[PDB]
Amino acid sequence: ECIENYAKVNGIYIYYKLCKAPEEKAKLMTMHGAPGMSHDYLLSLRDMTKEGITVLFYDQFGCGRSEEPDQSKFTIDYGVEEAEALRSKLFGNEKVFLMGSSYGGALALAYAVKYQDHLKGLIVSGGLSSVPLTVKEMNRLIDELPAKYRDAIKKYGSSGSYENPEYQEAVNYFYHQHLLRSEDWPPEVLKSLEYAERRNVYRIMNGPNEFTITGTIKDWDITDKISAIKIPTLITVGEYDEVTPNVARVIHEKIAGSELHVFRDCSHLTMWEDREGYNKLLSDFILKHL
Repeated sequence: ECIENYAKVNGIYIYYKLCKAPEEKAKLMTMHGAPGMSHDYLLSLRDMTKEGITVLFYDQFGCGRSEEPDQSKFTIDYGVEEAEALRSKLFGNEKVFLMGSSYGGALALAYAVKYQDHLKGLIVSGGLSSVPLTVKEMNRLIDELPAKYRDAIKKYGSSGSYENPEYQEAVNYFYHQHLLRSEDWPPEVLKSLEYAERRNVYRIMNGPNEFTITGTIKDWDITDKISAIKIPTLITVGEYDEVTPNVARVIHEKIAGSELHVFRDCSHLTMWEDREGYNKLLSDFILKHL
């Protein structure tokens, strides 16, 4: 069991779990992202503590166990200031590594652009620098789905009938194909998904589901700013990832010296489909840049 607490960061109380390693060779901060509205689905990275890598988990504002601030603060920029306040409060002036998953990756990209001086490295897994590009790419995935499921999405989706039984069925199929492929969904994942359908941030910022984005960040795009990131960067993405490897390619091209890895047979939550290989790829990256 790691250390858990409820600290006041940037105005509201945030929950965090710091899993220290016997020998702290490095510190790693993690940022979850939709559809997973909590750190729970990222606990599989706890294994790295055996490589001398301390891992910090926490629930961002309005998510998981953390309290919800005002709606006017449901922005990526706000999330950036929150992360910096937490990092400083726990590690002071120590430079740490930052890993981001899904929309947490987009958050990690925004953070790096303004605070890269506090990072020794950046890790983006299934992340993105543009929402419009992510939505465009996810629309292609829909058309690649078998007729039955594809027609359910387009039909009931065009009228906003998200409660439709066949619509819900297609969504489940889509996720089991681009979220967590050929694998038994672990409790950690079900927990993070449950938080999404319970809180408000998801619906407000994102929308009904992954391929149906209508929230306040549907226009978010810092592709013309990530080139300013000049630190060792690792980018991972799955072959069948809901956030296509074409989206990752864009990030890989704006960030000089970045490394791109496309995991075959895997999707979005690659840390559960290839737990050993994933953790081994990240730890090796971390240990090479102390």
